[PDB]
Amino acid sequence: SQLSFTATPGSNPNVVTLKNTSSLKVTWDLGNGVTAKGEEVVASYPFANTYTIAMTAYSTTITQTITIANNDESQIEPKAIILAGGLTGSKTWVFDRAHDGHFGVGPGAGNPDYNGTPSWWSCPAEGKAECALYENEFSFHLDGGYNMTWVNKGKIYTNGAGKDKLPGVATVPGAGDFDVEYIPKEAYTFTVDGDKLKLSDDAFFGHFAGTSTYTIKTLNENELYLECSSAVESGNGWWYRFVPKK
Repeated sequence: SQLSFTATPGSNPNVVTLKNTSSLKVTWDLGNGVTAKGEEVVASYPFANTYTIAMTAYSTTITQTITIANNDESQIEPKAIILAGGLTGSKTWVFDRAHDGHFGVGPGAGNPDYNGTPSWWSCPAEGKAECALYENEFSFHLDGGYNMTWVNKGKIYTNGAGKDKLPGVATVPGAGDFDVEYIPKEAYTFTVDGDKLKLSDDAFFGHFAGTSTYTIKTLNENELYLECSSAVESGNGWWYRFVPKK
């Protein structure tokens, strides 16, 4: 009955001022992974969501929930906004199957022979139609965080070195190498840090090479061009080109 605080959204409503207003002469859980200590502290929430704020007088903790209405572009990775197609909604990316060079292998970035291209083999248009590769679709959405949805028809594409690290049944499709049964989790996250794109929960872009780390070579509203360093074949690099679905 003595403890109270105000949670006051600022001119930027994603930045909220927490003020102890208690009838006494104070620490904080801001509900975003940040804690603070002081009579008056500021909380920043990049992502629209509901959060719980806890004020602990030191120890009788009191709480409030707050609703942040909209994503704050000023606090969100620019590349994440391109991947999601905006601050709201979702954007699905698919292999650029209709053009040459959408999938390829060459000396990777730690290889002395690295030339920045898939110089060993570059997939011509439709070259991997007869396998599970193109069935793998990736949607990005900023609905509470850096969120990804991975859809497939129950298989991924890989080679011998890759299939040896996966538990699912392997089949040899028309395109050769291996489809492996591999069902994505229902929800993933990702991080972008400079040109480094990391997927959560050991995810990969439909082709398995034992890594969840990608180097973004090109990213705009029409194109995502990725390098990958194989963790299953030392010094092999992979290239992938994704374009928006439909």
